Amino acid sequence: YSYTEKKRIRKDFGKRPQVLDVPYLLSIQLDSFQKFIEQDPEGQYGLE
Amino acid sequence: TEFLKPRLVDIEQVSSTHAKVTLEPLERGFGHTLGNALRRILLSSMPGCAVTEVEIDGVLHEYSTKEGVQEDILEILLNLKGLAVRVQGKDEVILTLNKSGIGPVTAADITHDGDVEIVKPQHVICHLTDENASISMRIKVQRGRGYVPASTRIHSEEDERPIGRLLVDACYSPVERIAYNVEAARVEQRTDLDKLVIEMETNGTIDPEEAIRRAATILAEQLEAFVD
Amino acid sequence: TEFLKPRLVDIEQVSSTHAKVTLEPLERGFGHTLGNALRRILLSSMPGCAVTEVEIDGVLHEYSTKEGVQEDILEILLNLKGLAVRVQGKDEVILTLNKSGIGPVTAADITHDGDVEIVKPQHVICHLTDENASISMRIKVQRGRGYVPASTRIHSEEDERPIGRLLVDACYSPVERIAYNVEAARVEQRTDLDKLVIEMETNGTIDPEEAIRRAATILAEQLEAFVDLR
Amino acid sequence: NGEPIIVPSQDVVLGLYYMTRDCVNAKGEGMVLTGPKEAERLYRSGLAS
Amino acid sequence: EIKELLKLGDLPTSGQIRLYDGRTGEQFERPVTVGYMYMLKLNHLVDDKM
Amino acid sequence: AAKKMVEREEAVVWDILDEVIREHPVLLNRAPTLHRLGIQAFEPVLIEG
Amino acid sequence: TPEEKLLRAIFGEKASDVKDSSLRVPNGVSGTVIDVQVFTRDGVEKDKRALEIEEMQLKQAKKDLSEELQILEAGLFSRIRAVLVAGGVEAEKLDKLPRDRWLELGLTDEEKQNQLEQLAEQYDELKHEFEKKLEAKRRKITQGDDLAPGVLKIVKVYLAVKRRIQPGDKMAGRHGNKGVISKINPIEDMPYDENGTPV
Amino acid sequence: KPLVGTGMERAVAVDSGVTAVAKRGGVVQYVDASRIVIKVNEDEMYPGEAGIDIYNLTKYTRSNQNTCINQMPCVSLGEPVERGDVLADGPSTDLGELAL
Repeated sequence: YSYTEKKRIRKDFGKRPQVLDVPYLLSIQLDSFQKFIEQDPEGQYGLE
Repeated sequence: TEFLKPRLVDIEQVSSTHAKVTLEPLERGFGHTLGNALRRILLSSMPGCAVTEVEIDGVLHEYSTKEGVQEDILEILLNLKGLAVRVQGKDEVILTLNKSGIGPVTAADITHDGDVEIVKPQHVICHLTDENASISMRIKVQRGRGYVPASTRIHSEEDERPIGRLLVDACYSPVERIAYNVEAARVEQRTDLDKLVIEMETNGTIDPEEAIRRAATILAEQLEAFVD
Repeated sequence: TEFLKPRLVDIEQVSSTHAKVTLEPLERGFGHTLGNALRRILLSSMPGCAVTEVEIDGVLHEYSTKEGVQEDILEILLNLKGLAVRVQGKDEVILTLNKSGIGPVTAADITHDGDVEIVKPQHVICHLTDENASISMRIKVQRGRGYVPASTRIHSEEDERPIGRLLVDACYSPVERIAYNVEAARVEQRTDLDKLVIEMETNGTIDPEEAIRRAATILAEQLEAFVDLR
Repeated sequence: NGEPIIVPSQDVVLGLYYMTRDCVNAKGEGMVLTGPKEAERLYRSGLAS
Repeated sequence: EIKELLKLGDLPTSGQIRLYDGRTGEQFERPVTVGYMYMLKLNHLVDDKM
Repeated sequence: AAKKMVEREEAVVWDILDEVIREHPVLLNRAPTLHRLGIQAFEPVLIEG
Repeated sequence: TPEEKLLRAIFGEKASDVKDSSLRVPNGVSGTVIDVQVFTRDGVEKDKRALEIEEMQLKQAKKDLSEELQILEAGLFSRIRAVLVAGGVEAEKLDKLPRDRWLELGLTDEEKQNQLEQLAEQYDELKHEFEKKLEAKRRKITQGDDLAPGVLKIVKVYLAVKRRIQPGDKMAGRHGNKGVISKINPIEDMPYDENGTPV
Repeated sequence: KPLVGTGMERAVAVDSGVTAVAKRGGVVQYVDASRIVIKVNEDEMYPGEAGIDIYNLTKYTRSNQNTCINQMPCVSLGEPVERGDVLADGPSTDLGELAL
């Protein structure tokens, strides 16, 4: 446990283990605008 | 840090034994305090005199029936519970009733004493069906506080009582029904204040306003030790 | 009419804030009556001292930050709303608070007067996070009863207030929790007598016996209008 | 229809149902009361359910 | 698990305690569910609707 | 002068409002008014809030 | 208004006596004022209050940039004294020397000397970008705002209302258990347990 | 913070971008109500920079729905933080947990 997570540990009642953690929740908008605005050699997306 | 004393606005005399007093304004949440205190004190602490025991000849329990009367001795015990009485001097007066002939025996037919008077002489105890039907009983009047029922009375007494000692519910307090409510009242701007409306109906032996003043007397004499 | 009367027999000061007051003896049926009446009166209508206005030097409104303090000014005003203090002498006093250097600012750093007793010197107010960062305020402490918000106070403020004087809501009442019980009393000739243990939890700014004395005084003065005229 | 639109709903209904609903050995069973005012007196004093 | 946690905290395992009326002082007849729920203040404020 | 008196909300303005309100019904209506009992008349009681 | 429109008709519209058109707080809305912002059109002299707000923004931006420069300078000088203590045994001769003479002294060329040189160039480009950003911020806040056509100046007032709950407010839990506050009861009237804690 | 939550509270409060998470791990040097300065640890430090992170906080900014947005520092003076640690709370967060 980290030194900021030892401050208040929430007692989890879950039984199944977290195999895959919850991803970045705003990946869709940021990934779409990054694909639109970035520069790409041959896999052409967006402005190019 | 001074309080809002109530200034009485109404004493509505509905009947001779009925009153709707009204008290406005009070501080917020004081109507329930005063109303519940007065209702608790009147219901379970106001002392008086009432019928506590009656011994009718020939009868051994409350479900057996003495002849000559059209209503049961359960109705007789009910009408003797409903009788209102006031003893001046003593705390133990045995009332003896004797009657015969066609006609309902009322509360005026009791062999009265000097220190015991009836406020409702037209209170009918039971009706008689025969000219030769005779009724003799020994009504006992004690002095107690509030309401003492016959179930608690027969839990308390344990000796083998003589035959005819029928337990009747002892309703010592003169108030028959008290029911209050809290309404809304207002001094010039603020509307959080309240208005206490106490509806009281009693039997005889006391006035309703006299009983409210007696309950306030009882509470003030209970509080008077730790008062600044 | 053969009733007995209760007296204050003892007081169990569990802490500075907690107390248990026993009334003894009580008749059969009066324990719940006196307990509920004293509970409602002691919960609604006790007087006390609460922080009314704060004037922090160099601060215009509550929605600003001062350079050096870790807390916001609004959180500082909330901490000063939580301040417990009693005033023996007067009805309104102004307390000054100065502090400098790194460290928590508590109520013990308030420059006390002769008649002002702060019953919790370990109550934190703000923090300071620099050697050259100082705070300075002026806390007006009044006396009232009940809960008076700042909006109703402004609608009761016929005077004129400068810009920079912050207003706090005033929770004047010093009583926080009351529990009562009706236990049977041990009387050598009577069995229908009771004892009323009133478990009073305060903020340390009211005496238990003084609070019960003033509550019974309030109840008797309210019952005067019943006992006099119908 | 001719039916009343002022019907009590769910809280008045729960209260009057709890009021009128009986029980077999509650408290103060088998008494003989002078009337509804004595029944109200018994309930508010706590000698009957 | 909820009842074992309530028995750890020295609480009634049925989650229902005895409550008293604040006005009459009397006890409610049936045991009442008392606990801590997370309540939100929504953005439909009567200052904005009046 | 009456407009600035109501604009400053004197205690006599609240007293005159208490006199005006009495025995003057208002209509309370909730949309959608599907049947005719979606508008009804009531005698108003002045409340805070 | 038609109360005085007939009085401006039959007596005469004065072509004078200008109209009150002030920005007022809406009715039933209290609250303090936390920020004012005046956007004047580029070209005209602004006002005394707009000039005062602009001087406040100027000294605030200068204080902010100088404070972040001092903080970054303290961090860079602490890294300089750490890497020179790791290099050579120079402790008191750098404490009694001023912090301006922390980047020129040392010893012969090693990895810590290259680190000291590149951190000195970092400090030089740091103060260069500091004064460049300060002049850019100064010209950015002294240049005017190209507003809409037909607009002389806009004043933006920011209120701050603190709203307490009251009867009428919609409250909700996380399970679709919504509803409206009907009454704010006193704590002596609320129901309580055997310990006297009301709900 | 809710007494009965789920565990998605910290995920929402960090991934919403409304808090102020730490970019690099280190010790905290100065906490105001509007500025948090963190001296970065040496292993997470680039060799060309000063190793100082500045976290300016937003204080009393009107949102789109005319609500309040202000960030309050949740760390104290001298405490250590790691990469990904919540330093300032959001409008309706508390210690990096969502609190509505």
